[PDB]
Amino acid sequence: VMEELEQGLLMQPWAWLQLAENSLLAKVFITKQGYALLVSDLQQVWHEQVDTSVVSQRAKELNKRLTAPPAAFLCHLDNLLRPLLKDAAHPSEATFSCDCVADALILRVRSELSGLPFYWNFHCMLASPSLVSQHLIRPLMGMSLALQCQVRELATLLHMKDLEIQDYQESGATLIRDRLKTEPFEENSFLEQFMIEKLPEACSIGDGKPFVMNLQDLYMAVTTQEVQ
Amino acid sequence: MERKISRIHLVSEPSITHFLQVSWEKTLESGFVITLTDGHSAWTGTVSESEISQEADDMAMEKGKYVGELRKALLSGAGPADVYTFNFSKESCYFFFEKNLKDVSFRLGSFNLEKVENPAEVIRELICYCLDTIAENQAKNEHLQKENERLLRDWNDVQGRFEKCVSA
Repeated sequence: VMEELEQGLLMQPWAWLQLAENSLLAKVFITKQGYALLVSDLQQVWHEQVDTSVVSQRAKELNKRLTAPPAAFLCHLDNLLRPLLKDAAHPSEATFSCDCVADALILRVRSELSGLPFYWNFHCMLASPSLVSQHLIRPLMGMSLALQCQVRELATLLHMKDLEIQDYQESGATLIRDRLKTEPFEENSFLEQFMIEKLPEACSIGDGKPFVMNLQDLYMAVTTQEVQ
Repeated sequence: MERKISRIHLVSEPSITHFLQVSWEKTLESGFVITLTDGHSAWTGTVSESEISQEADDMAMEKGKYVGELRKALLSGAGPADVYTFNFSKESCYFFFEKNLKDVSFRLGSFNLEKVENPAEVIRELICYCLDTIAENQAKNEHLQKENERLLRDWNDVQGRFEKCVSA
């Protein structure tokens, strides 16, 4: 139950949420036994874990007449939220809003199911240091190490290709097109030049959209490896 | 003045069909009167503009959308992908209808109907209205059929005339 929800949340990718001229990175895992949510704004991280009793009570409090079993409510919430998180710019009526409490965050989602209102609220409290660490820091370090290894392998391949080109040149047979000549690859010069020019744009985290759009597969793989 | 009759199956007794008639002056927005009868006893109630507005505000939806949903439910306007459950507690004389949807029940409306002491009068009035409506519809259909026959004869005549004219 709780362990299953935690594992599901850990094994999910971050999704971009746009709401009231604000951006968030959200990880949501729903199941018949309850849901787990982790929302970050690059400054603070809030975590919520709700079970059947809590979800039913909150649904009754918000929806004064939505008389449905907690499992059905959770299934409907999942069916309404997952399409948005999986792919942005979806044709849905899931409007979102944030209220920043002194310590908590109220994430209000209002949507329409079969042309009828559907309200829900996440009362996300600040995530514990262990959860935030395990979810962001360690996987990010693993991703950085994996990307460094990929860069090293690519550099080795480039060196092999340079050796092949040099061997071809030593034979005295020149190219037919002179515009395809590429200068020999050097790790130090390339790294220095990249850091000089392209680093400011490359490292522009922004509101988190590039992080979700670029390397979510690597994040998922790193997290899965860490779990095992 | 407009009226609309419909047949429903109360979940309390899923063995007989109850006839509910909704009568409104000019439009459903201004209000309506609901009369539900099982053939022996009748229960009548009224809903005004204020009640509809309060219900729409409570459920947090546009007045037009709520009125459209109410028309779709009560006036037998339900489409293919929709289902509604109507239940009437006679002991409390409390009627209410909800929209069943994928193991999720949403309360759509609720009224308090007071039993009338003369169900015979209302039953006879409903039967008379139905008889008048069917008679008027039959007369209109007969007139339209006669007009169609006349137009078909005229069309055949003119078509033959054009054939002869073009031939000559």
